[PDB]
Amino acid sequence: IQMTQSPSSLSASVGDRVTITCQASQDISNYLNWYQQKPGKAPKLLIYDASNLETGVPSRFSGSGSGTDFTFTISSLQPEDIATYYCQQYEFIGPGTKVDIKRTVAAPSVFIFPPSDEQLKSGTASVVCLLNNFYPREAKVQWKVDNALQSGNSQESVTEQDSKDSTYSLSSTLTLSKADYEKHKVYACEVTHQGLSSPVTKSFNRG
Amino acid sequence: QVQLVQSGAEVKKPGASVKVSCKASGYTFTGYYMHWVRQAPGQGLEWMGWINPNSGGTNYAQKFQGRVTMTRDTSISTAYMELSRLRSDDTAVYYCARERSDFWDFDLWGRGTLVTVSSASTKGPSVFPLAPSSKSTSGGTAALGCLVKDYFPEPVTVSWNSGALTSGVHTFPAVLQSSGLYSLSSVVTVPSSSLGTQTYICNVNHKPSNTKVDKRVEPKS
Repeated sequence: IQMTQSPSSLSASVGDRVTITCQASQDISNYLNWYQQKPGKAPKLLIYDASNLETGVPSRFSGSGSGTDFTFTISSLQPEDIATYYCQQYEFIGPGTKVDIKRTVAAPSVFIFPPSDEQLKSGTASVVCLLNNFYPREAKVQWKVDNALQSGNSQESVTEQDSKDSTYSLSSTLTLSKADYEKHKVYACEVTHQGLSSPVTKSFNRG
Repeated sequence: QVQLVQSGAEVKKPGASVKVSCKASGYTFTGYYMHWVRQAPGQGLEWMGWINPNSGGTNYAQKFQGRVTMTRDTSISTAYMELSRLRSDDTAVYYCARERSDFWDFDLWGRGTLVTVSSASTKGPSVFPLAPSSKSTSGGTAALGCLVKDYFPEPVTVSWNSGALTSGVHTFPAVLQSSGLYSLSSVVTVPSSSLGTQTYICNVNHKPSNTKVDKRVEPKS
């Protein structure tokens, strides 16, 4: 038995109506509950038994459905509603729907940081590319060394959507040994984002 | 008021056991089924099982059959979830939750307990500067930061200028590297003018290893 939620994620503007759908692979019950989980916090019960608003939860939240088809609606999206929403029927829990706030497209400010002497002396080099204050979340960072595309070489991390300005920031780290580092000359990160007319490349020459 | 209070974070080798407690406060502990739900980082919720605190009866998801044991001590209103023969992929935040009614509407949740399971052993981070330069400055804004690398387990805290600096600070979620060690970055954006007039220092604290490091971040010369 599988619970399906649609869509997997969505962006909507403040004041928008948001509808999330939950579907059971097979009939389970008319009893379905919806939970909201904000980043860093425990899940919180919002709707129980398909359509009942939990006491103390704002009236903009509602739910409907029966059989295998259920919906959860936020009538008017508010900034504090950024979270992941989950449906549940007994042991079965949906994969969740992430909601973020839609805003004006913002191009990231792209910055690059060479490895520190401290790190090199320890035998490793980490090169960091920073994309700051962008929207939407979707972004592509790829590393080039002497113009050779890298793979299996880097990891990235993205912040939660900021509360004051609704942006994201992204940090990407390319790591390799000092021995490997000193083989090549040019280190570049190539950034693609809706807010950039064409990809941006930020790079430096070792030494 | 009415609360579920969970025990603190755990760090475990594979094959160890972990026992997480959940204390019920302000309501009749024996009157409600207590469930356990877990969440691996970056993933969804996964139901594990329940216990009936009144009778002691338990029911577990098949996945955990043979490895999980749920128990209660009615005398202190506390439920326990013990998971044995731990696997690295048991790494998760473990929640207790109260079943309010036969809806299985989980109205009350513990704050969660992080359980990290890894072959890794505790290790303090190395803190390297992310030096500001012409490649981290544009439009009158400079970015700088610290790389906090190769530590285990989570979490670490990072502050800037002993907490004097808060605006423009972004401390990123750590990544789990191919080494099984965590690495994270904390950066701050500042008026680029202040690079010539202000000293910037990141204060890194890794309490699991009792490591405290302050790192001056100089502009690259």
